[PDB]
Amino acid sequence: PGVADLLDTDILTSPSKRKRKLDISTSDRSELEDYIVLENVYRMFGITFFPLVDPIDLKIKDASGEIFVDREMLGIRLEVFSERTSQFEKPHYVLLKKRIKSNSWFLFKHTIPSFIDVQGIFDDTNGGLVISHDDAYLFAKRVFLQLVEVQKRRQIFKDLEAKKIIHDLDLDLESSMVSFFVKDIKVELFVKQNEIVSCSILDDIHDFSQNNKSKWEIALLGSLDDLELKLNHSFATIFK
Amino acid sequence: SIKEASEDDDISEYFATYNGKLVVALEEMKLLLEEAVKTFGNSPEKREKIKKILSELKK
Amino acid sequence: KDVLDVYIKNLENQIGNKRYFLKQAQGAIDEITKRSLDTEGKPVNSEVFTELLRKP
Amino acid sequence: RVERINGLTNLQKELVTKYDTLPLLNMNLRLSYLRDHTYPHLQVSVQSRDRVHNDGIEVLVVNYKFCRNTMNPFEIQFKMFYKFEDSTLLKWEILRISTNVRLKAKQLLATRNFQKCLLSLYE
Amino acid sequence: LNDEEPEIRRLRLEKNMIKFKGSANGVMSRYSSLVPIEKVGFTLKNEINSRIITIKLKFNGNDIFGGLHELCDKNLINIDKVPGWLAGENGSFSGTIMNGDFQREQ
Amino acid sequence: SEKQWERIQQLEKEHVEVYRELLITLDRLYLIRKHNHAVILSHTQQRLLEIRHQLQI
Repeated sequence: PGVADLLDTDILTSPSKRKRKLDISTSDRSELEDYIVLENVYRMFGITFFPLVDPIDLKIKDASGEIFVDREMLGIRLEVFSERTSQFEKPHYVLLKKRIKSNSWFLFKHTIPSFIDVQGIFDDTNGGLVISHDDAYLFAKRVFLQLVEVQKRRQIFKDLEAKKIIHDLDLDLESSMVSFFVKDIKVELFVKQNEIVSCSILDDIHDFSQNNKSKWEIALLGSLDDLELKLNHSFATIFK
Repeated sequence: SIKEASEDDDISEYFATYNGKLVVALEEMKLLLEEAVKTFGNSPEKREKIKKILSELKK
Repeated sequence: KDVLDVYIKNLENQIGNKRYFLKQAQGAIDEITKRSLDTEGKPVNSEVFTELLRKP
Repeated sequence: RVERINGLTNLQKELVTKYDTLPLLNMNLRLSYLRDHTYPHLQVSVQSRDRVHNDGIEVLVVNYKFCRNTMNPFEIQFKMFYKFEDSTLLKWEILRISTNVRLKAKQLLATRNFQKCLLSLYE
Repeated sequence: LNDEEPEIRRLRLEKNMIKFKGSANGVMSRYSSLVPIEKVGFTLKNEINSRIITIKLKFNGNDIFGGLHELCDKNLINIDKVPGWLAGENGSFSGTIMNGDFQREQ
Repeated sequence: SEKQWERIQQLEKEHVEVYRELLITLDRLYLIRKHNHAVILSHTQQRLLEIRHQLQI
């Protein structure tokens, strides 16, 4: 008992005294809590910048023991939203490194698929190289445009299948090649970015005529959202 | 915009008496400003009106 | 699963408690170093250790 | 030794103990790159955060104010219903619109989407 | 150059785990890489004493980047001073490193 | 379910020997307080105290 006085069992007596020896205070956690919710609201836009550091270029001056970053790194996070699913897709990351000779950002690593040429978009920048953060925003904004656009043509075709207007279909990653299967007739479409440019009807019926084929293809032409409106009118003529 | 703000789904009388609403509002605003000027110089009120007009010009 | 897991948390629960006890005890032998003018001392009295053996 | 790094931590400690390529866990620094650089002259305020325990549905309301023009700033208030369990979300409505932008903002309501309305308004 | 707690030893193995594969768990024994590489040729150029100094590294094997992983596990080579190209970046891309950057060699 | 198995036997390891120097070092405090000068003691007294530890274990 004599040693028990000199030692301090206070952390055992009160559970609140046990915590920081074991570590986040309730006030700090609550003060931190609103930050995470704030960050998620900020990510609603879809284009964000996040800090990064290369583990290999870190060096120490040894004068005071501090650590300085040799080459600065800037990361771009791209997120897109889907209407039908109402969920965020897998984010795409683009990472930039700074040259040590002429302090200009250059593309280091990117997770953008091959059919989107992010390297070509980078070279379109006026000086051929990014200097400030605003200049990088234009590059990030445009890559987000195609990512939305390529995804945009996908859910609209899937919407038609969900409505049971047409039958089963298969489409590629870019959604350029779409197999328009609705009834005994088979149609193939060459769709441009967010615009329908070409369509091709393949099946031929005995009652079906070549003159009918020419005008049906022209009627099917138009905008992608207007395809559904023209879809009911054109097919109703077949069975009327 | 006008059709949702009309609440009666026809705007012919609105276009008809738009001008009348204007003139009546203007000349009652005349007596309002006359009473305010008679009461006081209203430097703060004049500044507020000028700022409101500037905001109207901006948007 | 959790019954083993909750047991695991009670490993370090006293361990963290008593490492603090150990560091307090280790620090406690360090005020006694400066309290004593000389580190070397005469042999402990026989009756003193008898009470130490008495202490459970 | 070993080090357990929290979200709130010293910058020098984070740099010393990092040996992998990942976003920095220091969050006060993270918001600096995101608010001061990515979206300048933008103010975001969260009014409240309340939970529905029966269904686990999160209700959130946020106000956006644009400081692009100090003489003519317009504020937009959004209300959204988080699923809080999956990546889905239930509904979204606009509580109020500033009178100087209600005409132009009306056309955005035709799009009926989250990213399209927010990104265009900032642009 | 001058060269134990089993809690520190497991961190040492995990540090090499992250560097060569990118994740602590790993994505697909455990030493194999995601994609094996048969031959790589790296040329390193640097400027010392106002002149160009170059060294050529040639490799051969079944999984060169996988094989380099265990050499760090055996403490033969230092994991801290591992260049990005040697770590496994640019898999199956034989190129020349110039002033800290990797250039495709054709 | 085997992962936590090998985890606890080492937890059984670093819990028992450090339990022992907590016994012996704290015994020094109750020796050293009544006699500040005397930190040394004969061999018998040191391992007669160890016999007390043996029975307690």
